[PDB]
Amino acid sequence: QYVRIKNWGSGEILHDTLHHKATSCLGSIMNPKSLTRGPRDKPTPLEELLPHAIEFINQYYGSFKEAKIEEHLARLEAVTKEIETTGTYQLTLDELIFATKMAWRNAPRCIGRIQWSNLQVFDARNCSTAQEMFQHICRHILYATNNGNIRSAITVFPQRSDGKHDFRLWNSQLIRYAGYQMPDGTIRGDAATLEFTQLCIDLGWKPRYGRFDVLPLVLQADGQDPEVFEIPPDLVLEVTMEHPKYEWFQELGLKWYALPAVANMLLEVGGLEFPACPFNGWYMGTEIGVRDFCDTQRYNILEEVGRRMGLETHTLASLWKDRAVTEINVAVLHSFQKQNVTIMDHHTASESFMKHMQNEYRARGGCPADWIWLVPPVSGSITPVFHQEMLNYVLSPFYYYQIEPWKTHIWQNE
Amino acid sequence: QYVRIKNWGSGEILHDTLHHKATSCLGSIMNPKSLTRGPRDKPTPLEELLPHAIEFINQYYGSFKEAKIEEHLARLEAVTKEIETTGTYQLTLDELIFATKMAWRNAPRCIGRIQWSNLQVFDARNCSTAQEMFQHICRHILYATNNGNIRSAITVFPQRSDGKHDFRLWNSQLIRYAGYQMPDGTIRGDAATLEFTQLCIDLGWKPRYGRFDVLPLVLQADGQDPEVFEIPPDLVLEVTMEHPKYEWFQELGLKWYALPAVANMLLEVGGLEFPACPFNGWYMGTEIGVRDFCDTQRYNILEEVGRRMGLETHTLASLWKDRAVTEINVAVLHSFQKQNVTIMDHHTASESFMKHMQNEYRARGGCPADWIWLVPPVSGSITPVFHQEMLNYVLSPFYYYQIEPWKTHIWQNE
Ligand code: HEM
Ligand code: HEM
Ligand SMILES: CN(C)CCCOc1cc(=O)sc2ccccc12
Ligand SMILES: CN(C)CCCOc1cc(=O)sc2ccccc12
Ligand SMILES: C[C@H](O)[C@H](O)C1=Nc2c(nc(N)[nH]c2=O)NC1
Ligand SMILES: C[C@H](O)[C@H](O)C1=Nc2c(nc(N)[nH]c2=O)NC1
Repeated sequence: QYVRIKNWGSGEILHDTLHHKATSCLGSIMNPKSLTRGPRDKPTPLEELLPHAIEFINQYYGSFKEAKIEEHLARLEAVTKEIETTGTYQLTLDELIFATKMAWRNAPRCIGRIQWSNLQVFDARNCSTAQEMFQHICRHILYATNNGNIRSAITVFPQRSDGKHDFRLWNSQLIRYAGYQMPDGTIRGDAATLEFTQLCIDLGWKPRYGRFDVLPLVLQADGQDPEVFEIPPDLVLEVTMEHPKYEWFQELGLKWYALPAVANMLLEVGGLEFPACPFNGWYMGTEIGVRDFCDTQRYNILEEVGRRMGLETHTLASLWKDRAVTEINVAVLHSFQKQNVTIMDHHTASESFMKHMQNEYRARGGCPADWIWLVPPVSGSITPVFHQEMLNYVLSPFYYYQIEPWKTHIWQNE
Repeated sequence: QYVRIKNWGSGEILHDTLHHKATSCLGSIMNPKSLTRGPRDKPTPLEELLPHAIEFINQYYGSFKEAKIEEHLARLEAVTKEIETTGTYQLTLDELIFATKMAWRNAPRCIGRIQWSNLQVFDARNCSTAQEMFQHICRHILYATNNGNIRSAITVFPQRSDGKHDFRLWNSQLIRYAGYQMPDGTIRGDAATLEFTQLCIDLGWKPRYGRFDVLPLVLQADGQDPEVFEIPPDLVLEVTMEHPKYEWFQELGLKWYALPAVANMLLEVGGLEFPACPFNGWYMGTEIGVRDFCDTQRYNILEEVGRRMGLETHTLASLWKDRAVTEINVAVLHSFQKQNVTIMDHHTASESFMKHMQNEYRARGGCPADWIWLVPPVSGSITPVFHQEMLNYVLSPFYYYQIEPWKTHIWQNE
């Protein structure tokens, strides 16, 4: 009865009663059950599956500028059969591509989507070993990175069966610095990854107690316990934070992984659901800039970039934070362009995302947009995606959230 | 079937089909019917009214740190009677206060609410003439302004009857510069008020064709045609825009009314609904700063504050707009503090709004917050009201939107 709500930054939580007295949405919540897809303990009710699959295959053969009628029907029967006999079914890799592409084309909270059109699909379906996974990942990371010239790709591990033979990597994202909470009340690297770093420690991985130490991809292949693997340094291409003016910057000791790749997130297509399918794209300055660097609950410089900025660090009204940040954002962006790593300032992004929509509507007359997310964390009213009214909605295929593996995991370790 | 959506800034509109294919919110829309209260042609179905009123009166006698049981019951019967006999009813002014206070306390999109506790109620109920209204307004404006030291207040005009004896002022807000769209494809003052300025012209008011000319409060008292009245200059206290450094600023020729007072907006309490009740509060820098000044669809300096800022006005990625704005915001704020007019930089606001909630939950365990609105148009992720999860909802009493009078108005002019 009491809709729980939490203030991220502070980690505070309160239960809302009063909403009951409503005259008769929870749009500002982060992980609504309305956007996930948890575990299972048995396959997928044919009645449910079968009609979905028909839908998909139908969507698929829809694309073509020229129709493959026969193949369409044919494929249709082909599947039903396949399904009726076994229940489950496999998509022709070609399908899986169009899947991932659309599932992205149908991401509600991603300004990126303007080039959903071209992504790299890594058919790791045949995968079968934890260590087999790992390798498959590095192939990705390495392909993705491309020595700074980032290329976005996704590697589809094997789908779901009984839901007890799940394939899952327990990581927020491919590369992400640890976050040891040091003795002296301090806290290193990244507090965000605070609970998880503990995990990797609890499963081996030795605490280099740094503050810019990359975390171990912890994977599980069929439903058995997960295993720790250290990402091969050679693969993690970073960028150092230096200002095109404030020389005192480098002294900050700031750098950041040049590759944003989400690990934990379920892909769902034709009634089929894949519990592991890391995908990457390149950064937008502000996440690095204002989010991990500035956000109070993350790295959190600002105050310092403020003091050494000379600014009125103690007269809030001064707009010093407004000053500081803007410089920090120019640094990050700067560094990147310099050390030759791909990136994109928000403005240019928003300008393009809009172009996407005009295309998307004139195209299929829709575009699942989540304003609360598609708006640059700073400079909102200046980026066009603010004066844009948008309604969002889950479609298909679609990338979903998932429950923290460690929460719902039958530890086969007996 | 086609949810229409418009991009403000550009004035573009598109109909969303695709949402139908939804797996099964419109939170980013501006004026949902879910937040209004249009016309009527007959009173209010006793069955509807009577139970509401009971609710209210009950809420009322609830407040007290010490209960007025007898008076409570008494008042209750008193009303029912009053209602059963006539249907309608009047709230003891004292009630109307607690009304307005709560109706505010229950504003979903206002960071202000942290001091809902003290507002000024102007009982203009007895009003009866257009000209009678006018005077009543100036009393407000004048009280509100207070020679810069702004004080927030509201003046409750007479309630609703048959819904054909509506009391309404056709104004976005008390003071607001005109917006003539000059011959030479130009556009002066404020394009926002473009359709309305035409109106006042169509009803008399002479076009001083300026670009900082205050508009005429156009009012209607009982349901008859509306009449034009020029706000007495002496009452409109403005502020000139000057930078605490960029001397070349004053050359911009920028100033802005120091008093934000919303005209058109219905107050609803105990089943009773008042179609006219202007209320004011003091500015938050960013609306003036980034919204009316910078917003592409408004005044729109930025580019110039950019060029004369020296900045890379042509290399979007430069973050020049990010630079420009921040200065503009310091100016506005600056001027104000200088010319001694009340104002408040967003940061300090957000810091307080949060304090409100912690209070509001610990108080009545709720707080109708609309994240999409309660977030400063610039510097979002830096203000705490971003990492705050919030669900919003219409309660009571409550200030509602209303249909543009000129749309639904039986022009008694025969
Ligand atoms: C054109 C390159 C891309 C850019 C610049 C980009 C940018 C972004 C940004 C800025 C966010 C929100 C950041 C956050 O708050 O975590 C986001 C979210 C997201 N993007 Fe992208 N993206 C790109 C490509 C892609 C691709 C190719 C996919 C799918 C294979 C994708 C899927 C997603 C998803 C699912 C989210 C939501 C993540 C979450 O809920 O945590 N993006 N993207
Ligand atoms: C502490 C002084 C106040 C401050 C600083 C303040 C500030 C604000 C701000 C920044 C907004 C959003 C601006 C926009 O986008 O138009 C807003 C909206 C609003 N405020 Fe306040 N406010 C104050 C007092 C009040 C009071 C006393 C009332 C009720 C008598 C009130 C009622 C509203 C309403 C109804 C809205 C929504 C307006 C709309 O939907 O256009 N505010 N306020
Ligand atoms: C997922 N999030 C909770 C954490 C990583 C930040 O995510 C991203 C930040 C960017 O700037 S670009 C991008 C592209 C594709 C996937 C993710 C991102
Ligand atoms: C209503 N809006 C469409 C137009 C006026 C802007 O509204 C306000 C801007 C501020 O900074 S403060 C404030 C206080 C009380 C009412 C309104 C405001
Ligand atoms: C609590 C609040 O909903 C949350 O902090 C939000 N996070 C994000 C957001 N938008 C983006 N793009 N990324 C976020 O992390 N909007 C709101
Ligand atoms: C289109 C978009 O919903 C609209 O421009 C928004 N306006 C506003 C907003 N928030 C505030 N405070 N004021 C606005 O005018 N959020 C979103």
